[PDB]
Amino acid sequence: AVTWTCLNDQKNPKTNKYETKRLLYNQNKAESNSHHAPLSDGKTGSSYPHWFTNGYDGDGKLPKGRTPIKFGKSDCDRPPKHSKDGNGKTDHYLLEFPTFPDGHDYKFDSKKPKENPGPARVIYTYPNKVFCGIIAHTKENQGELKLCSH
Repeated sequence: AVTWTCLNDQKNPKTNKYETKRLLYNQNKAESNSHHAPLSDGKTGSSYPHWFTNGYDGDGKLPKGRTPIKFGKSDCDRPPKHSKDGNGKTDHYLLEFPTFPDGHDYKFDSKKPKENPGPARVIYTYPNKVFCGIIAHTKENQGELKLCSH
């Protein structure tokens, strides 16, 4: 359906240089992976799906240098009322699952061991899970998560 593509900088060990590769993700897989994982902030093996601060602190306000990934939604931009385990009575926090391009459902339940996650991640509310988009770290898997574009 939709093709969420991101541009992450990979430090190729062969060339010891940073290259900007195009990480194409299939929304169908993101909206699917997210429709497989349980809706609970840090309550699984790999912890995932973990609450996505989205720049927020866990209430609605943002720390020093407010940079909340703007998806273009009112609920995705809404204050993510993240509780203890982000699982109250009707918690509406923005979760961030590590979505894969292959379209597999990474073992997010596998605590130990637990292979390294992915750069591009799926973002979606709860329990609505109104798939907002995919975001990836323009610098490998750490740099500011730039909302991929389809």
